[PDB]
Amino acid sequence: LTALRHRSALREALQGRDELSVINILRWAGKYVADPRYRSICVDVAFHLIDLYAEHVGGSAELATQFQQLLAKVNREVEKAELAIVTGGMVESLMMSVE
Amino acid sequence: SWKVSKPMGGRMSDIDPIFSQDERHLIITYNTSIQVYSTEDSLLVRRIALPLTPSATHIVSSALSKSNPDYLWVACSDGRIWHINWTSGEGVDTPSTIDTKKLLDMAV
Amino acid sequence: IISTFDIRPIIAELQDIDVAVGGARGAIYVYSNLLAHLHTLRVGTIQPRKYHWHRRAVHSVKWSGDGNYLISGGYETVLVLWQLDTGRVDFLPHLSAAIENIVVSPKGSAYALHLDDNSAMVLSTAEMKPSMYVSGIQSLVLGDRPSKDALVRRVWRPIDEIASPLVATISPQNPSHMFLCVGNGQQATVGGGATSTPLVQVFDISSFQGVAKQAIARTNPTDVNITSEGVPIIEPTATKLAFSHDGKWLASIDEWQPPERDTEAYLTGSKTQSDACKERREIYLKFWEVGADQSLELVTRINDAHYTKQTESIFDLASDPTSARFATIGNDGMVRFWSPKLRKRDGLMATRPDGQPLRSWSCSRVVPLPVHERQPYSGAITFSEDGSILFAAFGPPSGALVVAIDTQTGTVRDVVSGMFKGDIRAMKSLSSCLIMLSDDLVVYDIVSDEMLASYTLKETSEAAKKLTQLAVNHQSRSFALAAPIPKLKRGTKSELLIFNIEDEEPKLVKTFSQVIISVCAVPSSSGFVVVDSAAQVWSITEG
Amino acid sequence: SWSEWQNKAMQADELLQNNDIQSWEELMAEVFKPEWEWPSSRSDYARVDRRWVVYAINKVFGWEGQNTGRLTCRLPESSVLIYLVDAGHLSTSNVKSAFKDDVREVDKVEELIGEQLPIILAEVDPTMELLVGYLSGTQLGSSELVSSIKLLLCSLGLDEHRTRGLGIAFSKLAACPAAETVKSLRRLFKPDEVLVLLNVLRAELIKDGWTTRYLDIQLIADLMSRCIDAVGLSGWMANFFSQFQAEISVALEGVMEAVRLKGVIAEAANYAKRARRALADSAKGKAMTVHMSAELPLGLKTDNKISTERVRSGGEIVARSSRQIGHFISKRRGIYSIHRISEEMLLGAAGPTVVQEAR
Amino acid sequence: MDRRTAVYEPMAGQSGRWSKVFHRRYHQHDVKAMASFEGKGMSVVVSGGSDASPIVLPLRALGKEFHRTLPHLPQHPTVLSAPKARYILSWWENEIRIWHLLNSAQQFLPLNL
Amino acid sequence: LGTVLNQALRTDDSDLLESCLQTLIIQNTINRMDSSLAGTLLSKLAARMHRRPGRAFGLMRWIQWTLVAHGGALVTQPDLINRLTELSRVLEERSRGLSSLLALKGKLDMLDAQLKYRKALKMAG
Amino acid sequence: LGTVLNQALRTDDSDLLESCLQTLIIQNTINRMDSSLAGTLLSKLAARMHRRPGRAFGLMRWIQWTLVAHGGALVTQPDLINRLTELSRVLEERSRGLSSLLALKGKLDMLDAQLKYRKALKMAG
Amino acid sequence: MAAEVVPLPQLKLPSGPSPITAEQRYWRSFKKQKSHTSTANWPISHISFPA
RNA sequence: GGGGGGAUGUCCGGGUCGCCCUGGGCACCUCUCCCGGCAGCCUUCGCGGGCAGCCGUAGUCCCGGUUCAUACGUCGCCGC
Repeated sequence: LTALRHRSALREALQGRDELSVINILRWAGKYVADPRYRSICVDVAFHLIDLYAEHVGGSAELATQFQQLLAKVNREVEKAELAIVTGGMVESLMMSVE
Repeated sequence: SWKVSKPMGGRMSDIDPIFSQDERHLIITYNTSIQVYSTEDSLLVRRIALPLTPSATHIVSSALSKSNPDYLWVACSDGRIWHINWTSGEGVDTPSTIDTKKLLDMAV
Repeated sequence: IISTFDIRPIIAELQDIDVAVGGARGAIYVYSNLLAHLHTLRVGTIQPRKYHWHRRAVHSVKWSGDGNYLISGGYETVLVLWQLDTGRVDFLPHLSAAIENIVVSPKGSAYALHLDDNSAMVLSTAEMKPSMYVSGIQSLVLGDRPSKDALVRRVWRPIDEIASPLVATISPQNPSHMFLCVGNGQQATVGGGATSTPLVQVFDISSFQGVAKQAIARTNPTDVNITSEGVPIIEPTATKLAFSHDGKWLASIDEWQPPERDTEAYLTGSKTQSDACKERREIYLKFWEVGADQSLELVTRINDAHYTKQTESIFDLASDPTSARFATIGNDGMVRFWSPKLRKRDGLMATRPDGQPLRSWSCSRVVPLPVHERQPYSGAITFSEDGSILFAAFGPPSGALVVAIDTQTGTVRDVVSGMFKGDIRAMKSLSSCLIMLSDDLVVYDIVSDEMLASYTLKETSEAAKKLTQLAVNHQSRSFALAAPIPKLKRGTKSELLIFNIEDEEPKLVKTFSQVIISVCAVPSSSGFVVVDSAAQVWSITEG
Repeated sequence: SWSEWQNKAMQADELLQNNDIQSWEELMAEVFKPEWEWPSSRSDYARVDRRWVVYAINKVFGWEGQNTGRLTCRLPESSVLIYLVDAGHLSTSNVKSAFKDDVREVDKVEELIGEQLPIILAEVDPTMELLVGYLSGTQLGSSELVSSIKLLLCSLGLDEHRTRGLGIAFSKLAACPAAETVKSLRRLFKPDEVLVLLNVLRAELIKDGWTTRYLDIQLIADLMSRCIDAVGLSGWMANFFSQFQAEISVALEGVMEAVRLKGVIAEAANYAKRARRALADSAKGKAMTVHMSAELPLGLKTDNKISTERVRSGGEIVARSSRQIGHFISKRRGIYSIHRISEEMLLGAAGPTVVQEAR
Repeated sequence: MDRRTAVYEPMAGQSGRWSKVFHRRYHQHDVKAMASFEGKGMSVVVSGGSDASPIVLPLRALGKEFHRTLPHLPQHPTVLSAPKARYILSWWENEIRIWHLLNSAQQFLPLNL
Repeated sequence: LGTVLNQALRTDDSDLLESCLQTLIIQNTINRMDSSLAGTLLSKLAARMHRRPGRAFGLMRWIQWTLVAHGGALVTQPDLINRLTELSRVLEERSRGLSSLLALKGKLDMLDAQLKYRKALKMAG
Repeated sequence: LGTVLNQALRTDDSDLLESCLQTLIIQNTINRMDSSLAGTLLSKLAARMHRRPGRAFGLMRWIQWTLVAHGGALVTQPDLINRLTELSRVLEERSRGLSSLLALKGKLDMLDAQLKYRKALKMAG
Repeated sequence: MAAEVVPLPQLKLPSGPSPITAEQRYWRSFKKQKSHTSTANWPISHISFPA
């Protein structure tokens, strides 16, 4: 995915999918949006997927859950991303009283 | 007190880099230089510099003299034509003007 | 539209000719029998055979000797061979760059390629290895003949342009060698719109032959040079590269951002495509060991050097001239000193399989900088010539200020301000003075704390403003800057000014027929070398 | 220029010993380019040479040699002084260049100047409009900034100039980095004055209204952070902090659901704008796929105009052919559609009337 | 089967030696059959593929004149209607399909169609 | 409260809008609302948005469900984009402090929690 | 679980630390913990922090209360700053996506909520 | 100079500040486990081998 | 996109009451030049300059509704 973003073709890789295949790519993006080692590539393929397959979310319902279940982790990823910078200032506190 | 050396190196121009007779030397025409390489070892055996001077003038074309080898017809943008000989440098100081508005190509 | 063409004679009488016109749409037309079709009011119908493989304009097409093979070469970096008796092709796919010119020897055995990255190779046929190789300086060139594929209104029309100064160092402990940044080809470098130079080549200064080549960023000479849409792919550019004091260590930075036509789908509110690219900037900082075969080896690669809520760009880096330590200043506001140590996790050192211990560079010191914002900043740094003290110019518009920091300890020894009229361009440090250049140039001593030399430069375009730069000798106390005489185009004139440290009279002024791209200082002796866009190199010296 | 300026400086020393400050003011007027009439723009000040600047600073300010000197006003009432403050030359680097001789053995020079200068300006002018001019003009350090905030707080805790200067100092100290700000704030303040300052910043927050109900920022968060952990535990070691963190939590809840609806309203706005273009085009009769009903279409998508340019191989661009445009339009058309032709169409003037089945 | 039609001409010089002048994708599916004709001032070749549409190509002036895709729909209209009952009707292999329309269009001058 | 909201919107009331909105029924209202009234509604909430930024907990929910139900009404009602973008920068003023206020919460929360630790020690001491 | 945590910390256990930590009592543990053990504790949690970033809901609370209670222990125990800064950049890797993931939540939430609107229409249809 | 074809090099991702070191993989690479009980569950007093 | 007009349909005070208009709301067609792009022809080595310009939107006789992709050299097994 990083090579396919370095070459300008990630849209080309995603734009011709089918229903079960796009469910699979949503499933992988949902599973691995949590890790901060590749949250960037994961949110990039998530952006392109929402842009490229948002019209048949009513035509099929099993895809509709996977878009919603992508939210549920995103709604839970922001909280851990929120608390991490709460501690991020909390650890900044002791590193200034040490001097 | 300071001094500036002569230009060396250069850009390899888009004219076809020509072969010699008997396949042993390759004569490559840069801009403001034309130099001949020994092929088996990849080493320049001669570098015939060419003075250019009129802002954007370039070596337009170059070829061997098809009558007699070891002679190069070289032609620049403004109409100057050199009849130099590789394995020496006889002819750099003596170009010949052709009295032209602008030269676009040549063929011997 | 005719790009190139080669004719071949059907023979001491001339019975016929057979021409191959390589047309810039990517086609190769073969006209079979022209003289027998045009000797005879009326003419019989002619119909050129179409061979279409390339995508961009073919740069050269030639028949090979006995006329069985129609060989060709274009921008896709591949020497194709049309079999022309059967219907097959067979090809040498992975050169360095675009196939600019080809020829065949009088005997049919040797091919000869002029490669776009300043090179030439004599190949033996069916050996297909370069029996002879010659490479030059490979800088950015403003070519007189503009381009063979700029004729048909492509998506990005390739322009004869210079954007940025050449990233080039003269290496100590072998001053005749010069490390400098080159892309894959000249055309492939300037194509796409942005400079894309992920290669370092080493070039010999005594005898101007390009010694060797190596890759810094990621680079795929085995992949397709173009995307499916038609845009040339852009690689990470090596922005800053400075050399150690030992001659054995090397620090590089590469920057890369996706295209603004690529993003198209991350824009939510007031976010433009340029904003999306500048947010998805990727930047690596890489520490390399230099082996005496001029071999570059990685030891360290930091992904987030100057990091805040998003990634921040790195402005400059410089080596301490006494110890092995690289300072970097960036868009965050802090200045970071990196030093090498040995990998030792728990007393268990990890070694090379030969036995030598692995070293790794890491952040030695962190120095936050003071900021004074009155009512898009830049950076620059330079060590002293004696070490222990580092000058750091921080560069908001007109208000911009220098800070001199001790290196033994993270305390600030000095801060001066009011010394810049515009945005900073760069800064060096002589024996006691700082030579800074912004829209104005100032030589300023710090031992007396006084502006020795001041200069207002003539107002010029933004390209020339980015194109000026200076370099200092450090052996004979003399600096020299480089400026083109006033958007950039082909025929321009430039002049450089070698000053001395003490006076205001430039000891040498020389205008040049082409605009100069790089100025560097040989460390072993006095003087400088200079690289000019009509890519020629020459040396200036005292005596 | 060195010898000419040295003679001019010698003339100024002669006039200093002769003690004619009027003609000295006029020579400095002709230098800086008595009446001494002002321009009404802080930026619109002419360029002047650094040697004249530092000589003027040496003339107006003073030093006390006892291992720690003290700037003093040899000329406390001077248009030269108010010009220096207005043009912003009163920096630590400038005063170091003015006092290169007497200082080189003194330590902590930046700290000493940044703690001494605003006290001097505050005793020069009790009305501190000169001080707000200082805060608005000069490049300031964090020491100078926290010192000026101290002077404003002692002044307050005809009634808007001080608050103007206080807000300018707040923005400037937010721009100033964390380390030096914390160090000089802990140095120059006391924890009770810090608590008063936190009450000022709480007043800024609650007056901006981050808690007081709806239907009935950067700089403040940064400054509260730097002050709180400049004091630290050795100062505080209550319900004060309980109610304070209650209000902070209310603010953060506001801003988080704010970024939520910011994203939502941004995507709906951009869809309504593309819809404006598409509705104008469907009214003209370009016959694209338009939504009609009052609920949103699921994918927030429209059909833009088909471009007049195509992409050929390998990378060139050509103008689209009307034939292919019609091919794509027949593609874009749906299953069932009512396409009424009129007599104006048969004459050749107007267009048709189209309603397609909403796919 | 690469939906691809190529045109071959003799090479000049040696006898009986052929080479590919030019190729192009005329059809949309695989080109299954073709037959040529040359008479009464008309030189054509017609190629039927799997897209039901026969394409004719000029032979002696190939590359000098455009080809032509004949209509794959039958020449007889094969659609009829009883306008009084508003019935439209069509037919193929063994079935006859009848649609009713139930309304005019002046009423519709989106969700009801 | 459908006709109530509908009256207040098309009559440019204030206090009737307060009476119906200052408090399920929220979704029922926005289901029974009409279209250009929802456009004026979003306009009025943008006014309340900038004027007093204290309790977001009701009005962001109201704007949310409005964009849900009659969002596509504004799509075919598309000359009034300014009513959306006059809010859309208003909420980008509302995000400012989240760049740094979160770091203040961390540095301040320990001062709370250290009191909490000496207060959880206090009953046992 | 004070002696339990204390054993696992000074013996460099793994599974005993799991047994006591993978689940009030959290505050009681950190009250009864000892000092250099808390330093090694923060080190081990930093390991868990980078290794699997799934459930923050327990371990951030643990690190929180540790910095509360024995934070000032690390202050007079100050040669081990690397144990704090090895986490302190680990959490600045943990903030990356909050620059843009929040904008993905908004663009995606309407696709949820539009389904929610057609699903709240569905019982009545 | 035909540059040889190269497959896609994998990513050297950053590791956290507790890598499984070489000795750790060694002492976990002491792989195959056999549990031989003693007679009547006697506690094993000593084990040894010559040099 | 702007500035302006010529002409299309409309309600609110309306007007002897009609051609319409002024004040408000307006959506379309036409002209006008500046904006962004393309091309041609002359002058210059180029940098640039000059000239009459087209495109910024829609559906065809047929039909560009095309043409276009990156090799060999050697395979397999096991170990560090």
